[PDB]
This record gives sequence, structure tokens and C-alpha cells, in this order.
Amino acid sequence: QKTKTGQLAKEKHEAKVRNMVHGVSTPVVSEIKDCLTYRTLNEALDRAVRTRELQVE
Amino acid sequence: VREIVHIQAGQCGNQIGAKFWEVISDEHGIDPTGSYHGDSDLQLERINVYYNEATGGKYVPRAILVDLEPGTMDSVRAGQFGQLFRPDNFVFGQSGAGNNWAKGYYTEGQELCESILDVIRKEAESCDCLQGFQLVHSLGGGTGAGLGTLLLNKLREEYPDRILSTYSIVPSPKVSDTVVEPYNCTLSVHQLVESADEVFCIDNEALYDICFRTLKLTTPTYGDLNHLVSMVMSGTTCALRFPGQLNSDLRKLAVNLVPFPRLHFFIVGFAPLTSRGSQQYRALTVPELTSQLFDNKNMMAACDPRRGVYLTASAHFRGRMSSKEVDEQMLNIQARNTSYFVEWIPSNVKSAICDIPPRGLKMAATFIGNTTAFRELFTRVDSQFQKMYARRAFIHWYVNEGLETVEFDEARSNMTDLIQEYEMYET
Amino acid sequence: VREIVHIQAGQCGNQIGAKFWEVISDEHGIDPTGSYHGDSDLQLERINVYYNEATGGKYVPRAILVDLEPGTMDSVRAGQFGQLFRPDNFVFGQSGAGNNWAKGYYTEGQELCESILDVIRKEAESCDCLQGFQLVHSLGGGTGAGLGTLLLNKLREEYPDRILSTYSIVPSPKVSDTVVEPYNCTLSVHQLVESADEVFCIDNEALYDICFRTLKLTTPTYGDLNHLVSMVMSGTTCALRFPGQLNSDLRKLAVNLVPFPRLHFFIVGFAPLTSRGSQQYRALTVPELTSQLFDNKNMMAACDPRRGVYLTASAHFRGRMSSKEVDEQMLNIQARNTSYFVEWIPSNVKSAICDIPPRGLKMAATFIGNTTAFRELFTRVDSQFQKMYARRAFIHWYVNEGLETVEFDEARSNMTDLIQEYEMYET
Amino acid sequence: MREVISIHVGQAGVQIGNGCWELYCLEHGIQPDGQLPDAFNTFFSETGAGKHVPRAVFVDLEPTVVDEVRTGTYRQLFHPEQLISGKEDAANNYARGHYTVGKEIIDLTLDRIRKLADQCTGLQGFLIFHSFGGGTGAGFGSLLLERLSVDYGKKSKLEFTVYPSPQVSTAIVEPYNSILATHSMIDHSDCAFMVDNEALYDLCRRALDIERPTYTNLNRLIGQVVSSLTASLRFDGALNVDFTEFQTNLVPYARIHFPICSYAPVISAEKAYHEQLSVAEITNSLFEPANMMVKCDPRHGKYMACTLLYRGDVVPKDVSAAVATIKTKRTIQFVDWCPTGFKMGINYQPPTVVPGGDLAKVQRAVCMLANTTAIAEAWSRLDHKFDLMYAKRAFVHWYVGEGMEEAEFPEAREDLALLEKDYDEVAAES
Amino acid sequence: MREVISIHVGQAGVQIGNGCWELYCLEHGIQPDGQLPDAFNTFFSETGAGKHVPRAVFVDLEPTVVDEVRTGTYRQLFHPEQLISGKEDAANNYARGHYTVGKEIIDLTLDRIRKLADQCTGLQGFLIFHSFGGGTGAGFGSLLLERLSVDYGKKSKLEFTVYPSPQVSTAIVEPYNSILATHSMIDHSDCAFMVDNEALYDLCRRALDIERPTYTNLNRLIGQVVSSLTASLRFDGALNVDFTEFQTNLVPYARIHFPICSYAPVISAEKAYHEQLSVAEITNSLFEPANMMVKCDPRHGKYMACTLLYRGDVVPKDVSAAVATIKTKRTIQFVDWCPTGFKMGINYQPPTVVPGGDLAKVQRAVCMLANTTAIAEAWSRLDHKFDLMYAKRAFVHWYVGEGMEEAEFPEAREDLALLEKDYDEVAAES
Ligand SMILES: Nc1nc2c(ncn2[C@@H]2O[C@H](COP(=O)(O)OP(=O)(O)OP(=O)(O)O)[C@@H](O)[C@H]2O)c(=O)[nH]1
Ligand SMILES: Nc1nc2c(ncn2[C@@H]2O[C@H](COP(=O)(O)OP(=O)(O)OP(=O)(O)O)[C@@H](O)[C@H]2O)c(=O)[nH]1
Ligand SMILES: Nc1nc2c(ncn2[C@@H]2O[C@H](COP(=O)(O)OP(=O)(O)O)[C@@H](O)[C@H]2O)c(=O)[nH]1
Ligand SMILES: Nc1nc2c(ncn2[C@@H]2O[C@H](COP(=O)(O)OP(=O)(O)O)[C@@H](O)[C@H]2O)c(=O)[nH]1
Ligand SMILES: [Mg+2]
Ligand SMILES: [Mg+2]
Repeated sequence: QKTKTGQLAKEKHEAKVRNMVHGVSTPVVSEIKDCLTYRTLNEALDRAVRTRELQVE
Repeated sequence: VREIVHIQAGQCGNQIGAKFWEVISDEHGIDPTGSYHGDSDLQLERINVYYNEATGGKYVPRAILVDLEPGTMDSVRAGQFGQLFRPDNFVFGQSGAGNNWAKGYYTEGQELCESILDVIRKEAESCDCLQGFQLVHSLGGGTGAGLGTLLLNKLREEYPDRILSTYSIVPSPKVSDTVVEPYNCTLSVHQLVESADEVFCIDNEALYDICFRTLKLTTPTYGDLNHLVSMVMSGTTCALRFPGQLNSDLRKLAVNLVPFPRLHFFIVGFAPLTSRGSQQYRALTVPELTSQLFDNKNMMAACDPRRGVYLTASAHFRGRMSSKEVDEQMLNIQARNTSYFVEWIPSNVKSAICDIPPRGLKMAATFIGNTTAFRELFTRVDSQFQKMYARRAFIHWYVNEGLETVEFDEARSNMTDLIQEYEMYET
Repeated sequence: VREIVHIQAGQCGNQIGAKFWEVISDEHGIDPTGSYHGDSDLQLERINVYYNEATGGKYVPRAILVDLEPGTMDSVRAGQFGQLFRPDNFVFGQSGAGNNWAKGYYTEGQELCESILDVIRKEAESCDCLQGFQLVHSLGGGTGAGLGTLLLNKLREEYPDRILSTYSIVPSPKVSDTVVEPYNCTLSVHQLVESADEVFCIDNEALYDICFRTLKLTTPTYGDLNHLVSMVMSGTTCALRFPGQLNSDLRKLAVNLVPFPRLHFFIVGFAPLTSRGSQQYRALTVPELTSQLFDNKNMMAACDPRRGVYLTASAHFRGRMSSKEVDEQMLNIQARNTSYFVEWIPSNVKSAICDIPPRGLKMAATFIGNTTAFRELFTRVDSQFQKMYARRAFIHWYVNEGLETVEFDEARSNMTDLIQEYEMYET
Repeated sequence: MREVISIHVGQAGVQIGNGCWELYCLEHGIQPDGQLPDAFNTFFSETGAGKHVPRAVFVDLEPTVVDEVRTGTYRQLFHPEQLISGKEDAANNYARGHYTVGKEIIDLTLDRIRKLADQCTGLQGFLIFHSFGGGTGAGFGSLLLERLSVDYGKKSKLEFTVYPSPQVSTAIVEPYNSILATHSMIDHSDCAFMVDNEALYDLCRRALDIERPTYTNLNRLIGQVVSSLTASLRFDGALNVDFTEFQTNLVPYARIHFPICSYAPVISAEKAYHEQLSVAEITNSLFEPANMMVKCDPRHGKYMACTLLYRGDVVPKDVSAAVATIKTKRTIQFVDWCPTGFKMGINYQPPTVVPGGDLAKVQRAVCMLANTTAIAEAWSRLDHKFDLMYAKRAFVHWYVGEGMEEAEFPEAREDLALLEKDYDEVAAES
Repeated sequence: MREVISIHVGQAGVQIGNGCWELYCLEHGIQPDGQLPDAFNTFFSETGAGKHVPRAVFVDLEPTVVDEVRTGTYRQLFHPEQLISGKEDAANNYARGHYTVGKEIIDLTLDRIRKLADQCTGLQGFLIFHSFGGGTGAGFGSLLLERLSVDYGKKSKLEFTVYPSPQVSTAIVEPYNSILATHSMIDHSDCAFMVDNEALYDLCRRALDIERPTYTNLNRLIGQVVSSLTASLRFDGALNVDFTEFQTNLVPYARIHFPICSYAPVISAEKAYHEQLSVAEITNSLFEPANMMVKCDPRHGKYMACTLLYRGDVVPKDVSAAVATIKTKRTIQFVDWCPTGFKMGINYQPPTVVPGGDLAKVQRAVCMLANTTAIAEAWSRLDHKFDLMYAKRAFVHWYVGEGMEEAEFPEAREDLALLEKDYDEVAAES
């Protein structure tokens, strides 16, 4: 016989009940680096890459 | 050796103090359990400036926590560095502060004044080489605005010779957090003018401005604002703890910056400042530091110096660097910008050098200055307070505690005299 | 040493600038990440002219990117060499200018000009000795023309001594991109005549013709069109960047070529230009370049000098060559074509030799000269400007921005005066 | 530490309290039986053996409403002491519940309140819920506040009342009870909040997707406002605001003690997926007249006080952006003598949800309290209503026989007029 | 960053919008539910999680058209607040749709469009679709522009309307509605584009290979023109053109905004296999009189405006040659007042094809927007039709009885006559 079944009504509404939480906007940004400039870290890797390629390779 | 004592107010003061003692802990290398774990012998040279040593190697700060309600003390105790403070160095009330200046100063101020002065005597009498007092408070509140000035007057009566240097946060020009703040600032400054020796002004909205313009902080938190304030106020006392090629102590700073007893309000600023991205592109040098220090986008206070003229100003440098370079840059910056300075004080600027820079930066500088631009800040509260003058009815909330209405007129008359004093020294 | 600051305005300026710094980086041998990876110490003699040095062996170009909308800036950031430019150098608005010159000058130019001026002053005072400014812009109307001339005026007010050398792409006078060009071109000429020192005129149509004729390019790409202009720019400053047997700076070029203050517009050309296939069979010598330089087809401005007469001519060379050959070839080209030069100026032709040639070519040259053939371009745009101003169509947009039609009459009066000055000096 | 006491009178107060204590039990994680499967001391008492008790007293002149709690699932939590109920309701008569019957049980109520006051070490405020139109709510509440005013004196007495709707009225003699209660509150109450049922019905119909709400939905919306109000003391926050701080900021005059309440976001369990819920967005929704918990247009007057409390991830940086954006609105008028205008509070506790709740599980929320001259619009309707029947003396004899002296009716009428004149004079710029 | 908002009015406007957003979602790779299987911020907003929302509002006085979208597959994408449905339509009466019924819903519609703009930071421009024949489209559009003109001031208001066909018609009162609208957009509209269904049918039959098109096929053709116009704002190109550029270039005066549109190639999906269709090929096809979607004679219409937006692999050199070749044609006579006369936009984004679509998969395509004096031919036809019915007062009673004053008809009649006088004066040489 005919087969026509689909329950969008629950799927839309039960999901809309659960995962309501919107807009996480995580405030994980920290200042402690800018006062502790990592430029020294980036140049440390820059020299390390420079020395490895120019000398070793 | 050259001791200082640190005092904090209820919510703003203790939170800033909490971050400050983290900052000093990193600088001197104090482990979060109070035991020294640094890497240089220079750290222990002048640790007596800020710390006492207990039997066992556990180091305890010269700090006292004052509040009218226990809300902030619980937060500080549970904090990361809450162990460091002395268990007997917590003084708190058992009533709502109510953000009221008159209520805090009179009602609970007299109840707590006797105890807090006795607790302060523990640190005051146990340090032989003491020269210093360091108060942290907010002017728009109820515990630092009122009770802070009560402590300031009592300490002045007890110890006239010691320096009374305080750090203050001013209500914001656009919107501050509380409605009655025009009253609180006007009452507090009256005591501050006569009693305090050195006053530092910091604005929250300028701190937001610096975060967006320079640091590119998409989400600046309260810790970020406290870190900038802690950076500046830690740099002031760096000369007392570390060697340098030209020292500048608190008294040197006061004598150079203060030409007259009442005009002693200071603006603060720190360099270098840069964001995550462009810090890698910066050629960090002394002329770059000079550019940042005098830059109109790096002061913690939202007051444009270009609208007025400058009184004496000072800057303190940390790091291994040339002396001639500092002298030339300050000589050039003075000759380049003649109009902003005053002729009747030759050599408007002062310089200082310290050997050891802060961690992570090869060289840093601290800017402290005085100018006529403060009059705009006083005009802001004066205009707001003038509209509050029709709300002398609203002052009925204040008189219920015991204040009389004529005090407000006395305070505003003092503001009018101070504003006219700055105007006449502009000429 | 002797520094120059580079400024790029709008859509046309930034794309030319992207190619220009690609050429300069190839010249000096700077890796796209800012590292030096060249093989010549002579590249390091005058790297300070165009570059600042950041700590850690990285070089930051003296380039400021200016626009009113972020579309071009996003394209440049995603580019191959976008990492080189300092992030804080990027200054942009949040509005399509609309190419209304009144809007781009008064409505949005004034607001942005304050930020651009301070960013300019950042690099302006960071060099040991500034000598001149380099600007790339098109005479469109929105930002390259309106804001470009505003910044040119402000820079003239700030630095009267320095040379404000601007590169201009005039709207192509047979096919072009907007109906409102002659309004913008007429006003831009009015501002550029008084405030600019050297103005270089470039036509896209001549660039198309050059590519099809000499380069044999089936589909002339905007990359190659900008590449030719970038090559001409680099040759102009090559004398300052490398030593030579006879040096010539911008001031030498400005003094020599310009007889009278207003008549200072220049046509430019480059040689050798050769197709990708037939370069193997070419016997490149000095006479070959002289034929190419003075050829009426290798010129990238669509105004045939054979119609007019020449006033001044300059020749630049790159490579090792005999000075007699340049001197003899130049005299011969002067002596034969006596019908194209003014009688009252003997030795109308100037020379210069640079030691190091551009990469890939064993020998190269650059042609810059001044002629009366510019009367055609001004007459063409004047006729177009005359028609619309008679109808007063499209002016309602400019009126809404506050520009009154009497400004157009003054601009055309200046334009007509320049045409008459060229006409009378031809005799 | 710092303790608060809640007392509920007149049906509506109790059922609102039933919603509130349901909300607080879930918020802190307390089962209805009182055991655990924090900051309890702010509202609950640890009695030992793991059981907790709320700091509240329920008093009603009829047993029906209280018997609902006694026979309900909540019964194991409340002390049988706290469930006082009378033998005979006041039946919509202010005089009957104040003189003839109120004095029969008023002494009993105060003794139980004082007994809990012994256990409150840092008692700094009270929370009282009224229904102005009710006979028990108005008559008994007036006597209780008058007694409590002299019992303790300098202690915060915050009220949460329900104003009669502009058109919806369930009591015919409601204006009689409303004015007499207002005349008694105006001298003792520190600050009384204002809400009405009709605005609750309209907001629940438009914002929430409820075709036909009941009293339960209205009470839960009220309970969320109460929870947001009390969250400053209960939990750590970047900007904690004390009860006395609300008293100083909210009522900047002598006797103006009636602010209006607002709450955002109030969104369906369905739409908010499609929306940004930004703090700037929720802040702008607060000031729109459609969201007011009182049916009065702010455009008929001006503002002189504002208080915003943020429950959620709201970073202080954006809060400054939101309030600055609000000041640019021309549709919002601020009086000249209040340049500051605002009191902010930021608390880290997210909003609390209820099983089978009518609201979405939003991450962040803000509760707004505002004092404005627009409440004078509500006064004029009550004044005109009372004058119409009293001109023909429609219900004088019922009150007079129950202990009312006829001279009291004109006295309360003039007291309301003084309130109207005081409100109008404050609105005038000086 | 840079943002646009769209409004859809009436029966016709919603259906065109239905086709457009399927085209955008397929172009941007967005499922109908809003989750991905960039330049989205120009038209869409990210509502957290992984769902998007369109920057559009659908408004009509009848629920039938809106309910179709609510029941369609795309119902998940749209926000239910964005779908506003009226109660009873204007019944093809301008007076009824402007005053009696339009004013009932105008305030609600204006609130949502302004509320949506609060999330719209880099915003300059609006898109409003109208049905000139219908009463609601003409009536509501005039009132909507009147409000938006004063609320926002100097903002780019651009309209995509359907002009009445010269002979094909479906409403007898169509000329009345068109003339009353033309009086209002002539002052409240920055620049509005129009096409007529008669030429759309003819182009869909000759060049395209559909024997009997429906409204769905015509809407798809309209959507491609809109997509080409908005292509510059979403993708990089050698010559990007902003909204302000279109307004500056296309009009030489204030009241002469009305341009005409042309899209090439319009070849079918099956006939397309034989032609390469280079730049010169498509450029020549644009200027054919038969390729207009407005049935106007280019012989009578001089050109004083042109805009050539190309999409696909296009080299600027070929365009310059193609434009130069076009200018040499004697039949295409530009006005003396327009020497340069061209704006061109080359964009690297190729066009898009829709499953079940009716368009060829062309590698490159060009959309054309120009202003010509031939539009005055259409005004004369509309003017005569209005005069014939108004001479004997054919339908005055319906408009008068719906709140519209009788004297407005000669006022709008004179407003058209001035517009035609302006076109004749501007077209004349000098
Ligand atoms: N928000 C809200 N309001 C309610 C609720 N129940 C009642 N009310 C309102 O509060 C008023 C209660 O007053 P009454 O009906 O007189 O009951 P009462 O307070 O006990 O007064 P009496 O029984 O007459 O002595 C009603 O008029 C309602 O308008 C409720 O559940 N929620
Ligand atoms: N191109 C196109 N035009 C349409 C379509 N549907 C309607 N129209 C036009 O719309 C006109 C009639 O107006 P309606 O579509 O009913 O819109 P309306 O303004 O709401 O009309 P009323 O509801 O009667 O007030 C007709 O003359 C058509 O030209 C369509 O699907 N495609
Ligand atoms: N920058 C900053 N300001 C703060 C902080 N905590 C509180 N404040 C400010 O302090 C004000 C409250 O004043 P109050 O705490 O009574 O001042 P106190 O008594 O001196 O501590 C608020 O308006 C805040 O703006 C903080 O951690 N950082
Ligand atoms: N030679 C060359 N010209 C370009 C290029 N890109 C754009 N243009 C031209 O620059 C003009 C646009 O100038 P624009 O930056 O918009 O100036 P503005 O409108 O005044 O701000 C157009 O007429 C183009 O013809 C390019 O890559 N090379
Ligand atoms: Mg009740
Ligand atoms: Mg319709």
C-alpha cells in the first residue's frame, strides 16, 4: 500500500528545544603576550629555519 | 631598605591590587605558594622594599585589604595568588556600602577607622627604612571615595613626613557605572587636595580606547585593564628596587613634577604598546619609545594635552641602553614642541634610567606628567554637579546619614578655586 | 642616506604599487617574507632609501596604502607580497567613494585626511633624511584624484622643500570607464599644476598599442600593463639606488627638464622592449636603444610629438657602457632632427649612466622628456568638459556635496591658460 | 553572611512565590525534598542532616491557596510554620482585611517573621508581594508594613506589586482597595516595583508562541525577573550591586518610589536560532515600548533612572558600547538633572530554565528596572476611576461597616493628588 | 563589511524574490535549511551554530502568497518574523492600498526593516520590488518610500519594478495605479529600473527556446539580472562598481533616473552548443532592439548613459575593442551631451545555472543597464490611456470613496506632463 511518512514537526521542534544556546563569543583573548612581545619567539624560529636551510640542507 | 606599604579599597582597589601582586610576583619571581623561586641574585637585593620574610622562606607582602562588605574578599581569597596575603591582613565590615560617600565616611567609617589604623601600625612600625604609602581606590565608589579619604587624613595626622601617593580611577566622561558619581568625586577631591602628596588619575574609557587602537583586543576583559594599570604603577617604584645609571625615587619624582602644593595631579602612561600582529614589524628603539610616550593615543587618561599647555613632566626608562640617546631625544622633543610647554620653567622634562627592564621586553618606559589639560576633567564633573545642584533635594539622601548641605558648596568652591588656579598658571 | 616615502591611493594606485614593490624586491633581492636572500653587497648600500629595518633581520617597505573602501585592500592582503607591508600602514574607510570629486574631497576626504597625515608623519620622521615623496594615483575622481590632490596640498604645506613627485594615469581619450571623468580630470589638473613638482602622464591605450606592436602579447593583461609602469618607476630612482658614471637624482631631473614652473608635465618611455621569441636574434647596442627610445611607438603617452615640438629631453641608462657612445649617439639624434626642437635651447638632451642594469636585461634605458604635444590631451578633455558644463548634466551630485559651479569655471580658466602657454611657447 | 526574607499575601503573591522557589531550587540544585543528589545561605538555611529550608512565610486569610502548597509536591521543603493560613478571607474589602479580621492574625504573622529574623545574621532587606486590587493583599499588607516599619526601622522593605490593568479588571471595587493601599505604602515602602497583568498577556502572546496562557506563565516571567534581581548577592560578578545600592540609585527623590520592570530576551523556543542575540540587540529590545511589563508609553514622559543587570557571558566592553548606543536614540528622553542615568551590574550566572518551560535556553539575559514619569499615566486612570463611583457613593456602606471611617476616603484621594503633583513637578526641567 | 537589504511588496514582488534566493543559495552553496553542505554577509547573516539567514522582508496585504513560502521547502531558511502578511488586499485600488488599509500595517513593516538594519553595519542600499499594475504594489510602495525617504535621508534606494506592457494587460484600472505611483517615485526614488512582461515573453520565445513560458521562467530571467548587478559587491574583479557608482553614472539629472536593462547571451541550454560567444559576439547582441526587455523603439531613443557589467573570463583589452567597435555604428546615436558615456564592470565570477532551469551554461555573460529617451514613448502610451478613461470619469468613484481626494488626479496628470516635457527638452540638441 501507500507509504508516506515524515515527522518534520518533531524534528524541527525537539531540536529547537535542545540546542538553543546562541552566540558563544568566547572571551579567551589575553593581554599577557602583548606586554611580553613574542617577536623574540618568531625571530628565534626565523633564524632556526634560516640556519637549517642555508647550513644543513 | 626604602620600604612602602600598600592599601586597597573595596571592589576596584582589591581587584587591581590582586593583579598587581601577581605582577610583582612575576617580576621578582615569587612562586604562587609564597616561596622564592627566581633565577637571579639581583631579585633578592631589595626584596625588603615590598615584602617581609617569614621564618621558612615564605615571603609576605606589606598589604592590607579594606572593604565594607565581604563580597570582594571572598573573590580575592579564592584567587590564584590569594595565599600570598597575610591571614590577619583582612579587614572588612558587615554592612552594605550603598555606594554613598557620606554613609561610608561617617556611619561605617568611624566604626572601622579605629581597627584599620591599628592594623596599619603593624607594618608601619616594623620597617626601619620606611619611605612610602601606596593607596589604591576608586573615586566613584563608596568604600574608596569616602573611607579612603578618611584613612588618608588619619595617616597624614599620624605620619606627616612620609609620602602619601595614591592611585585613583575617575568616573568616565560619557557613561560611568553609577548614577550618583558626580557627588562622590566632588566630596572626595576636597580631602585629596589638602591631604595627599601625589595623585594619579586613570580613566576606564581611555583604557578601552587603547585596547582597540593599539592592542587590537577583540574582547578586552577587566584583567587586561588592571594589567595596564599594574604595569604603570609597578614601573614607578622600579628605581627603589633595582640599580640604575640615573635613579629617580618617589621624592625626586615629587620635587621635579610638583611646582606648587595644589597642582600635583598626574597623568600616567606606559610604553611600548603594540598588538599581536605589528609587534613583529616594530623596530623597538629609544626614538620609537619616545614616539609612544608622547603619543596622544597612549595616555591612560582621556584628556588631550594639545588643548592646553604643559607643566613639568617626567619619564622613567628601564633597560640596557645608551645615555646620550635619551638626552638627545628629550632635548629634541622639547625643542620641536615649544608651544605646548611653558617658558617660565626651562627644562620642562626629566629623564631617568634603570638597569633591569621588565620580563619579556628588552626595554620599556613609564610616562608621568602634569599639564593644564586636567581642567577639562574637572569641568565635566562640575557641569554634571551643577545640574545636580537643582538635585540638592536628591542630597536629602546624603543628609539622612549626617552630612550637611553646606559641605557640597564648600567642595564645589574648592573645585572652582582649583580650576581658576590652573587657568591663571596657563599664563 | 636620501630617502623617499611611497604613497598609494585608490584602485589604480594599489595595483601599480603591488607590482612596483614586486619589482623593487626583485631588484634588491628581498624574499617575500622580508628576509634578505640576494647575492650582491651593492644591494645593501642604499637599501635604507626605500626600506626600514625591523629587529631580527627583516625589512619593512616605506609604503602606505590608502583607500576609502576595503575591497582593494583585501586583494592586496591576499597577494603574494602582502605580508611585506606593515599592517598599521593600511588606512581605509568604509564607503565606496562614488567617484564624485566633490564627495571624495569634502565629504569623505576631510574625515580621513587627519588619519593619513599622522600615518605619513610616522614614516616621515623615522628616516635619517627625507628628500621627496612618491605618489601613485589615477585621475578618476573618488580617492585617487580628490583625496590625492588634498593630500598633495597638505604635504606641500608640511614640507615645502621636499619633492612631491606624482604619477598620474590620465583617462584614456577614446575609451574610458566613467562618464564623469573630464570634471574630475579638469579639477585634478587645477590642483596638480600648482602643488606638484613632477607629473608623469600614462595612457592605457598607448600601453595596449605598445604591447601588441612590440611585446606581441595576444591578450594584454593588467599585470603586464602595470609591470611596464613599474619598470619605468624603478629606472627613475635607480640612480639613487646604485652608483654610476654620471649620477642624476630627482632634483637634477626637475631642475634640468623644467624651464618654467607650470610647464612640468612629462612623457615617459622605456627600452629595450622585445617579444619573447625574437630577443635571441637582437644585437643590443647603444644605437639600438636610441632608435627604440626615440621611436614614436615605444612612448606610453598617446600624443605624437611629431605633431608638436620638443622642449627638453632626458636619457637614463643601466649597465656597463662607453660614455662616448651615449654622448655621440645623443648628439647625432639631436643634430638630425633639428625640426623638432626649440632654437633657443642648445643641448636640449640630458644624459645619465647607472652601473647595474635591471635583472634579466644586459642593458637598459629610460626616456623622459617634455614636449608641446600635451596640447592635444588638454584640448580633448576641455572639449568634453565644455559640452557637459554647457548642458550642466551630472552636476547635481557635485552640488549635493557642496561644490559650486564657479569652481569649474576657475578650473577651466587654469586649463585654458596652460594650453595658451604651451601654444605661445611653441613659437 | 547577608540574608533576605520573603513574605507572600493574597493568592497572587503565593502563586508567584511558588514559581520563584521552584526556580531557585533548580538554580542552586536543591531537590523538592531538600536534599542534594554553594551560596544557600543567601536564601536557604542549612538545618543539618542535609535538609534546607527557605526563608519565607506564606500568610493568607483563606486556606484554599495555602492548602495547595500543603498538599503539593513542595510540602516537604517548607516548614509547617511558614504555611500560615486564616479561617476567612477578606473578600475584596480593604476595611475587612485591615480592621475586623487583619488584627486577629497580624500578631501571629509578626512573631514568625521575628523568629526567622533571629537566624538572619546579616539581614539587609525584605521582599513582599502584593495584589493591589485584592482585599487581603491590600488590607493585610498595609497593616503589616506599618507594623514592620516600627519593628525594625532602618531595614530595606522592597515590594513587588501587581497594578490593576488599564482595561482588564477582575474586581469591581478594585480602585477602592488600590488607592487606600497606595496611600499606606507611600509613607513606609522603600521602593515598590510595578507590573500589570494586561501587559503580561500581550507580551506573552506576541513574543512567546502561546495562544492562550494562564497564571502559571505570567508567574514564571515574574520569577525570572526576581531571580535576575537577586543574582547580584548570590553569585560572584564583575559588578555586584547591593540591595541598598538599588535604593540609592533607583529612587533619586523624596517619595517617588515606583519604577517599572523590563526583561530581555523574551523569545520563543523557536525563533532565536534565527537571531544573533547580541548584547546590543537585547539592549535595544529593552527600551522598545512593546517589551514593557507595564502598559504605559514612555513617549508620554521622560526617564530619570535606569538599572540594568546582565545575566550571562556579557563582557563589560560591549556593555559600554550598548549604553552609549542607547543615548543616541531620540525616541528615549532623559531628564536634564540625570546625566549619568544608569546603574550597571554584570553577573556570571546564566539564566535558569524550567522543565516544560515557556522560554528558550538563551546564553545571556538582562533585567531592566526603570523609573519614569510615564507611571503618572497609570495614576490618572485610577484617580478618574475612583472619582466616578465615589461621586455617587457606589460602595461606601460596605467599607464603613467594616471599620472604615468615612473621613479616610477623601484623605487617600488627596494623598494620590499629592503624588500626581509631585510626579508632575519632578518632570519639569529646572 | 558591506551589506544590502531587500524588501518585496505585493503579489508579484514575493514571487520574484522566491526565485532570487534559490539562485543565491545555489550560487553560495547553501542548503534550503541554511546549513552549509565568504561574501555571505552581503546578503546573509550567520546566526550561530551553522545556520544562515537572508536579509529580506516579505510584505503583502494578503496571506496567500506569504503562506506559500511558509509551506514551501525554503520555509526553514527564512525567519518567521520576516514574513509579514496582511489581511485583505487593496483590490487593485491605489487609494485603498495607500490610505485605508496600507496605513494599518505600515508601522509594523517599518519596525522590522529598521530592526534588521541594526545588524547591518556596512550598509548602503535597499532593493524594493513593485507591481505597477497592482494596487498594493503601487499603493504600498508610495507610502513605504515616503517613510523611508525621511527616516534614512541620503541612502541609496533602488527599485526593481515591472512596467505595464504596451498592449498586454491584466487590470483595467492599471493606468490609474501606474500614474499615481509614477508621481511618487519621481521624488522619493533615487533610481528605479523597470521591465515589461510583453517583451519578456517575446525574448523568452525568440532567443530563448520556450514555447509557452510561465511566471516562473520570467522570474528566473529577472533574477539573473539582479545577480549580475550584485556580483560586484560579492566578488573581486578588474573593475568593481559600487551602488554609489551606479547612481552617479546612470543619471544626468534628478528626474531622469529611469534606465533600461539588457542581458546577453539569452540563448537556450540546447542551442548553446554551437557558439563560442566571444566578447565581441555578446557585445553586439546587447544593443539589438529585440534584446530589450522593454518594448521601446531605440530609433526614437537616444543614448546618454550606458553600463556594461561583464561576468566570466573577460579580458579588458577585448572590451575596449568591443566598445570602440560599438561606438562606430551609425544607428546607435549617442546624445551630444554624453561623449564618454560608458561604465564597465569586469568580474571573474561566472554566472550560475539552476537545476530545472531555462538558461544556457554560458562561460561568459554581460548584463547591460542604460538610460535612453525611448522611455518617453511608454509614458505617452500610459498618458493617453489615463486620459481616455478619466475624460468620462470611468473609475473615479472607487478611489474617492477610499480616502483619496478628487483633485489629486490632475496633480498626478500634470506631474507626468512635466516629466515628458523634461525628456523632450533634454533630448533636444543645443
Ligand atoms: N500575575 C498574577 N496575578 C494574579 C494571579 N492570581 C491573581 N492575580 C491578580 O491578583 C488579584 C488577587 O486579588 P483577589 O482576587 O481579591 O484575591 P486576594 O488577594 O486574596 O484578595 P481577597 O481574596 O478578596 O481577600 C487578582 O485581581 C488578579 O488580578 C496570578 O496567578 N498571577
Ligand atoms: N514579471 C512578473 N509580473 C507579475 C507576476 N505576478 C504578477 N505580476 C504583475 O503584477 C501585476 C498585478 O499586481 P499584483 O501582482 O497582483 O500585485 P499587487 O500590487 O499586490 O496587486 P493587488 O493585490 O491587486 O493590490 C500584473 O500586471 C503583473 O504584470 C509575475 O509572476 N512575474
Ligand atoms: N578597571 C577596573 N575598574 C573596576 C574594577 N572593579 C571595579 N571597578 C570600578 O569601580 C567602580 C565601583 O567603585 P568601588 O568599588 O566602590 O570603588 P572602591 O571602594 O575604591 O573599591 C565601578 O564603577 C567600576 O567601574 C576592575 O577590576 N577594573
Ligand atoms: N593601468 C592600470 N589602470 C587601472 C588598473 N586598475 C584600474 N585602473 C584604472 O583606474 C581607474 C580607477 O581609478 P580609481 O582608483 O577608482 O580612482 P578614484 O575613483 O578617484 O578613487 C579606472 O579608470 C581604470 O581604468 C590597472 O591594474 N592598471
Ligand atoms: Mg490577590
Ligand atoms: Mg496583488
